[PDB]
Amino acid sequence: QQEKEFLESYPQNCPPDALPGTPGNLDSAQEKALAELRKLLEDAGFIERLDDSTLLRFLRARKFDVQLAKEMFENCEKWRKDYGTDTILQDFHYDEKPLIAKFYPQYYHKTDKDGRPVYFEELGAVNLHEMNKVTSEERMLKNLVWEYESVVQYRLPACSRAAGHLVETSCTIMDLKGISISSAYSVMSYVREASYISQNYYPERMGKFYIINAPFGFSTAFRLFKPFLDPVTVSKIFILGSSYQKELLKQIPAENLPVKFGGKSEVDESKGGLYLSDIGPWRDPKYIGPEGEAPE
Ligand SMILES: O=C(NCc1ccc(N2CCCC2)cc1)c1ccc(F)cc1
Repeated sequence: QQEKEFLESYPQNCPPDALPGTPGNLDSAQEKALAELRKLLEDAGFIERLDDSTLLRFLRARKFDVQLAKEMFENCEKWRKDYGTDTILQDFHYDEKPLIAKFYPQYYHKTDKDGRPVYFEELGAVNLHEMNKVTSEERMLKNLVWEYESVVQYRLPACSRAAGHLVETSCTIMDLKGISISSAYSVMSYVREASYISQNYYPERMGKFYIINAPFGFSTAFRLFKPFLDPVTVSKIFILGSSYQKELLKQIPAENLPVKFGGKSEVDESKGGLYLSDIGPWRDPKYIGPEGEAPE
């Protein structure tokens, strides 16, 4: 069973100081929840994505409500049916990316100090007017599921191997330099769909969320509203302004942080520059496993 060979390719435990209910750090309750949830799903169909990390994430999202989680899994597998996201890496081909990378820079670059894939999103620079000249919202969404599936089947295992421990989550950094009320309305549609996909079909994959170059007001307002969000989803959220450099450098090494954000990592501009790169442990022989290297 080669599927089995794949979960032994990389470290299976989250670090011991990781949040509760994460692989390797389970109390008895959590263990029993997992065993008898896996039962319900295995009962009558469901033979893949029944691994511990997958299920413990769903549960961690529905606060351990085996019943509710059984459904998130069911709705997820139902969406995978329809969207065709198994085999999405085969079918979909985002050929327009070199044309439109500049009008919505999204790119993964290296790892954080805990091994997470770092995900840079310069939403502030967005230009949907130009972007729609060559592509659609539904394609943009497909691409995100492509980058997500690529995160799940390639980036995370190699990050696990390079970090010495399971890595389940990513470190997102959003540059709002250039954002406007105007831009915010034009991306509203897309961000709503992307979030729905993220939260309900990729539970617990957000490990850190940095907003940088946020307007001066916004950062202040969030510190007072903080009590509304869960205390856990506040340890991940960070909201910064003009001077973001070395607050980033506290969670990402200067060797892994791109130069434009203060670090010293750099990419060869002749081969498409930062916006078209995909450097990381998942492109490193030391850490690519029995799954092969990821597509492009
Ligand atoms: O980072 C993840 N979720 C958090 C997130 C979701 C959406 C967005 N935006 C989309 C448009 C605006 C910002 C930013 C972060 C994640 C989700 C699934 C994965 F497999 C890996 C990582």
